[PDB]
Amino acid sequence: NSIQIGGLFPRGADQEYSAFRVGMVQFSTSEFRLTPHIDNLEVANSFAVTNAFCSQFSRGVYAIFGFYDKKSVNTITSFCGTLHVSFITPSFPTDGTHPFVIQMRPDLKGALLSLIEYYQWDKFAYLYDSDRGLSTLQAVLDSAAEKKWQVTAINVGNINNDKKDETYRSLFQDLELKKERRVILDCERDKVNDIVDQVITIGKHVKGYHYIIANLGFTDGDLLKIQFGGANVSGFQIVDYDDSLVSKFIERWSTLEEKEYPGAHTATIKYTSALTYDAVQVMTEAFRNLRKQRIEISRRGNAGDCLANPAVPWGQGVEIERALKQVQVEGLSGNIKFDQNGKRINYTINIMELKTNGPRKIGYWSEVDKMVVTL
Amino acid sequence: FPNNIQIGGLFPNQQSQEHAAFRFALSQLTEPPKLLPQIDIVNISDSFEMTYRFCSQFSKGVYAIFGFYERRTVNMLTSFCGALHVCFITPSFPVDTSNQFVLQLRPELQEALISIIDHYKWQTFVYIYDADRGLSVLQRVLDTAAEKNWQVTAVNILTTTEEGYRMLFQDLEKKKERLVVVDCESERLNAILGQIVKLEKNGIGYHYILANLGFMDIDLNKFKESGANVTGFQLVNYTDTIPARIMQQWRTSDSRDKRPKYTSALTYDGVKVMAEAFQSLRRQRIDISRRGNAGDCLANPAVPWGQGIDIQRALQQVRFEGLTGNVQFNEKGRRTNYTLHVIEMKHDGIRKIGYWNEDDKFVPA
Ligand SMILES: *[C@@H]1O[C@H](CO)[C@@H](O[C@@H]2O[C@H](CO)[C@@H](O[C@@H]3O[C@H](CO)[C@@H](O)[C@H](O)[C@@H]3O)[C@H](O)[C@H]2NC(C)=O)[C@H](O)[C@H]1NC(C)=O
Ligand SMILES: *[C@@H]1O[C@H](CO)[C@@H](O[C@@H]2O[C@H](CO)[C@@H](O)[C@H](O)[C@H]2NC(C)=O)[C@H](O)[C@H]1NC(C)=O
Ligand SMILES: *[C@@H]1O[C@H](CO)[C@@H](O[C@@H]2O[C@H](CO)[C@@H](O)[C@H](O)[C@H]2NC(C)=O)[C@H](O)[C@H]1NC(C)=O
Ligand SMILES: *[C@@H]1O[C@H](CO)[C@@H](O)[C@H](O)[C@H]1NC(C)=O
Ligand SMILES: *[C@@H]1O[C@H](CO)[C@@H](O)[C@H](O)[C@H]1NC(C)=O
Ligand SMILES: *[C@@H]1O[C@H](CO)[C@@H](O)[C@H](O)[C@H]1NC(C)=O
Repeated sequence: NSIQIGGLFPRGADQEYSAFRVGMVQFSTSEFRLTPHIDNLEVANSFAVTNAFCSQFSRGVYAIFGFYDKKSVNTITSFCGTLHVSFITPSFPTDGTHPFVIQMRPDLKGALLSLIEYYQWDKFAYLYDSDRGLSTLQAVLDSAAEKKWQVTAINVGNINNDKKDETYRSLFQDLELKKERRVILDCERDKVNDIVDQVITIGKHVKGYHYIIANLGFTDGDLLKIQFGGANVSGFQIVDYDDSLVSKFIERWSTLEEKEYPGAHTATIKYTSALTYDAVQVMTEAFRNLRKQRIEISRRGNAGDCLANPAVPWGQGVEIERALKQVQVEGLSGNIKFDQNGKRINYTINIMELKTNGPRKIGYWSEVDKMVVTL
Repeated sequence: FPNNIQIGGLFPNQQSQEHAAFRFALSQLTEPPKLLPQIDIVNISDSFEMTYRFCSQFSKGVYAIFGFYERRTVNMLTSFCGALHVCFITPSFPVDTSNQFVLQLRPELQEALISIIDHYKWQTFVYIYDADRGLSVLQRVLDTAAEKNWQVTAVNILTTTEEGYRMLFQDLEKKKERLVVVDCESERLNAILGQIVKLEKNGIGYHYILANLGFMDIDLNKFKESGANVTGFQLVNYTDTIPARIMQQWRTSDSRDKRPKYTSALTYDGVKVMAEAFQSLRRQRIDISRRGNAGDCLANPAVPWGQGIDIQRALQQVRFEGLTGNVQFNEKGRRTNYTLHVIEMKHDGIRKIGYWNEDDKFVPA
């Protein structure tokens, strides 16, 4: 039983679509499947997002997988709320309780603020990118007010690539006057690399310094540069490579034709792709649960247009949203459970350090228990 | 050019000072062109409702748009304005990243606030910021805090409760000197003032700053007795000749049918901006014509309107001494070369300490 599906993918994201296709083949079955209609665009152009979302809505899509950026959150969430159309994302979780939006990415503030307390930090810088909102920045500042921390928050997201070299050096020159030996690099993979490649040049990767990479993908970057400098490097990873499902997936991943699955050959997998794969699993589980439960989901006719006065949402969307939120399965990221709001719960965020041998896990973190330490 | 130059309008409330000022200012329009208000009442926060209204105005063929936007829907709107090459006038909060088709009739206070804080020997202080687009001004401060080495304890009002204020002020008064900045909206400032009047507003070394472009509108009567310092900014001078005449005529007409808020003043000025641009376009004899195609905003691909570019340039070129100040526009599409009035309110005193200018840096007077 084919169920129509929609897919949005940011321009220049090759690995994620490949993981989407791999998840399709893995979870596809004779009795059930998915028919995805794909669109590629610049997710930071709300106009393009609106056009794609409306086109897919006209194409009678029951749910829409996709990504979004800080300049397209509100458009997407409003459209989903008005049209009662679901949305499944591995992108940053909303700073709210927006409905009809399932979020596959776990929050990070809890683990970050626990880790900063497992190290007894009082005076640290906080380099942040102007993306995925400033929710974690605000959390850090608030906990500073409570705990009398000394935070130097600096933005690096408005730096021109052409003149990148001059600014970073002056930034660290400023930080040196305060003896800022501790830093939190709250940025995506690319800018973390572009910064680590300028800590090295100025020799600030040495015994004295400590870096915390506030990202759910720690290995994703290039850490072979700083393994040996002598400086600490801490971070978080949801994809545990010492697991069974993960190892089997890697067996299927490395043995992949990069001519067909770009990014697939490498042994590493980025958390966005992992969450995309788990998202395919989520959709299949929810839709198959609907089929078993006999819930009636079918578009008898045509959804005229996204823009229609008055807006007339089709009333089976609540069923789809409830099914998507009411699914409990294991996957690459770990255990996937949702709330009535869509945010994930009952998840474990493994913590990692950098050692000359390589990254090694030292503990984990769960919302219920605490920061937990094993090694 | 045709006198049926239809203009749009996006407003949140049918009856308000801003809407009334926009309606009134059109009466003074004696130019050959006739601008239609074509108001649509739309909720600002909801991006979907707004996209519906904006595409409806596209269907009508509207040449230019005036209205408001909030944090949630700034990006959406901005994006449509840079794609269809359609201009959008606004008095709402200005933004750092924007197209050239969005004319923001609200000069940014971030630069002047830095200067005022610099002048006073401010070593450490508390910052209070509303999430309603205030974040752009936060970063600046946090960026200047590092360069110039003062401490800033930010607290958000949107996600702060009464207990939050209580704890913040209790921890604050443990310090000998108490300095506070309050960036807020027009209406949030009144509620926060009420919150501080209850307690912690005694005036014992308390120095508040109000990052609001209009400081006369706010009812600081409760602050004229407790003996507390407050500094603020003003953009509109009622005494000057042009403001005096405009206020006299407008208030006389309205009564024949109070002081406007800064938002209403900017709303009134925007009418003058649009009228000046269209008058200069008719004078310059520029070929403006609206095709009746009225293509759906969601047209793939959406061809830019050919004339819409020149309109922008015209709207950018205009310049005149309006009510608030001298109206001008930068290349990015933002107010340039303006003046602000620094104003301290003593127990019994409204003192114009000085004025801030783009070329100068808080030259006293
Ligand atoms: C303009 O935008 C939207 C829709 O027009 C409005 O935001 C919506 O406001 C309603 C009522 O406050 C919210 O419903 C309530 O939400 C709270 C959570 O905030 C929940 O606890 C309640 O049970 C109830 O569901 C709704 O969630 C909210 N939606 C969004 C997307 O924010 C806004 O108030 C409108 N403004 C005006 C002036 O009409
Ligand atoms: C880099 O990592 C090492 C190992 O974790 C840190 O060294 C420890 O720090 C404690 C903190 O007081 C000191 O007593 C010892 O030097 C080490 N003890 C233990 C149990 O590891 C080092 O401090 C880290 N660098 C920074 C800048 O935090
Ligand atoms: C910046 O604004 C000031 C307004 O105070 C402009 O000064 C006026 O400029 C016009 C145009 O040359 C003159 O006709 C007026 O006599 C000037 N008045 C005053 C009080 O200076 C100034 O020209 C503007 N700067 C630029 C570059 O446009
Ligand atoms: C929820 O978390 C537990 C650990 O707290 C783990 O066994 C698994 O992820 C989930 N188990 C449940 C929900 O029983
Ligand atoms: C408050 O105002 C007084 C003048 O009334 C002046 O000393 C200074 O501006 C402020 N002094 C404080 C807050 O101690
Ligand atoms: C307003 O302008 C008059 C002269 O035009 C001046 O005397 C007065 O100080 C101004 N008011 C403010 C608040 O700048």
